[PDB]
Amino acid sequence: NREVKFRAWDKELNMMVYTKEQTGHIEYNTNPADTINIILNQDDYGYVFMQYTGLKDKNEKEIYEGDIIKKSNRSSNLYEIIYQDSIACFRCKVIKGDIKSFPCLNIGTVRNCEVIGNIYENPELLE
Amino acid sequence: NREVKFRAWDKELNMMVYTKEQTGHIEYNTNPADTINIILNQDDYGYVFMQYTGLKDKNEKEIYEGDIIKKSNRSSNLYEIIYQDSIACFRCKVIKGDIKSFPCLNIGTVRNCEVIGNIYENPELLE
Repeated sequence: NREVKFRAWDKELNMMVYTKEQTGHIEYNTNPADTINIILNQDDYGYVFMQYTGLKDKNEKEIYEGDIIKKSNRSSNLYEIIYQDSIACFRCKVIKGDIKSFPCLNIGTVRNCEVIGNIYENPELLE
Repeated sequence: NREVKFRAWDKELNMMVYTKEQTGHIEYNTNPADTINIILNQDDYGYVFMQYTGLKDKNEKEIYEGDIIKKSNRSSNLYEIIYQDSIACFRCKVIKGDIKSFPCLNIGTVRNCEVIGNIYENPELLE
């Protein structure tokens, strides 16, 4: 009942795919679960997969892995959404600059954040 | 580079699928990302999808959503692995009985846990 879904950055065409941005035809002779796994783990197809976190920002925008958010604070910081296996969580990684926050990523702490770009479509936000 | 993968409980055949337990043929006229999303969200196919957490138990067994673990403690408790959207995390939900733990789900806290069953293949562990 939780939404499980992904967006993809196509490294060949420099394009983010959510639904039908791109066309295709997939064919596999395996079950649904094995199919998802095969696709997710085909690195040479040139798609980078990013998972929807299950949280929405200040504006109802769905927050994905690889998103860059700001705390609608008047503050100078930028954060990157990362999944960290070792804490089995999505969390914020500081991109800029004062490295002091950012608490747990949760429904409370994102109530005043905004998605501003992501690490693929917005290199101007990087480093 | 983090492993993203799923297992599925087939509600029609009462069987857990990881790789080739089940056969099939999938066909879609869309891109990889849209394909994964379609499959994940087809409830009427009768697969319940469960995500790999990114953590392994005391024995190197990979921990999934829906797993039932014990703390290799001599303790009486059982926990269920759940994903909670609102904290964008996998966490333990107490199944039995003394409701007092269980800290964050992380590489430290599972170093002494063991996967014992899951909420589908092990109804004897439930409630």
